[PDB]
Amino acid sequence: HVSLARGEQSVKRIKEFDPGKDSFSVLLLGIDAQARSDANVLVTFNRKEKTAKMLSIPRDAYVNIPGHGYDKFTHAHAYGGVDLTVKTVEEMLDIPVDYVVESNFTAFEDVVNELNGVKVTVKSDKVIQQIKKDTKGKVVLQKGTHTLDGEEALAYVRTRKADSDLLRGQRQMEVLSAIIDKSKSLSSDTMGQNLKMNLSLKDAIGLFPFITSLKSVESIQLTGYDYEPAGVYYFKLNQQKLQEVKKELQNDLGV
Ligand SMILES: CC(=O)N[C@@H]1[C@H](O[C@H]2[C@H](O)[C@@H](NC(C)=O)[C@@H](OP(=O)(O)OP(=O)(O)OC/C=C(/C)CC/C=C(/C)CC/C=C(/C)CC/C=C(\C)CC/C=C(\C)CCC=C(C)C)O[C@@H]2CO)O[C@H](CO)[C@@H](O)[C@@H]1O
Ligand SMILES: [Cl-]
Ligand SMILES: [Mg+2]
Repeated sequence: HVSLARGEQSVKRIKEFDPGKDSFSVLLLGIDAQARSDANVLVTFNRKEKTAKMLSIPRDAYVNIPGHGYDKFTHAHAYGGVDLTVKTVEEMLDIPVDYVVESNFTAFEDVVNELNGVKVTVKSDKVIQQIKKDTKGKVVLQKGTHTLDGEEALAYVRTRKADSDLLRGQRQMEVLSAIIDKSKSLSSDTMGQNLKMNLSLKDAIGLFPFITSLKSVESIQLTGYDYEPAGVYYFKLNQQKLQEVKKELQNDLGV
């Protein structure tokens, strides 16, 4: 239960925040343990409409890191940890980031296994083959609809050599929505040191009924083009798509 430097609620919110009645956002960061945040997924929950929209932020996105200038998005966590990542997201999308969850491999695997695996419909032989290479044959997935365990799901959300980081972000949002779906079919705290978030376990349980009864789940994608001036790769964002995304998330959050 880490406390954000910003204080009580997001500085982007104009009115007082009511976590039980207001639409809210959650930033999910996956750490590859010096440790780096290679997974970056923002989920915005529209309370009134009972909808959630997932957005993967390309780790190479060319964005302003407050106090550091334009750089790769993932460098915000490297420079200033979770606090600076939250600030970078709020400036980039001009929306409040209400909650943040930081996870390493172990928390992810334990969560998946606690849910008795997550359902994924694997469809690409190239993805299957690259995961085999990634894991030196420890993880061998099958095409079709199957339940993956923690080790299999982790390799699935990590692979990328067969296909860009944007396809990896789509595999992350795919697995995230499968985790939510599998938590629906549950009965009714050893993850410490592996899962850090800015709210208590109690407050998290309070949101579970709402999160597990959404009418729709959608994925959003920030489009762009490669920007490689001097041997450093950035992903410049399409400013029209960025604005459309900002408007959609602002409207979803009531701002
Ligand atoms: C040069 C160098 O320094 N080294 C070299 C080489 O390095 C390679 C990598 O090998 C190479 N890797 C690969 C695979 O291809 C690639 O690097 P990479 O892309 O950085 O990936 P990597 O670090 O492996 O794994 C990490 C990738 C990730 C994507 C992060 C995953 C972490 C997670 C935690 C899972 C996230 C999953 C999600 C679905 C997202 C959202 C959910 C969560 C975040 C968590 C929990 C959520 C909960 C509980 C529920 C709450 C729900 C609500 C609140 C609503 O490239 C490198 C460079 O060429 O390594 C060799 C030895 O191995 C060395 O000899 C070499 O010198
Ligand atoms: Cl696939
Ligand atoms: Mg990494």
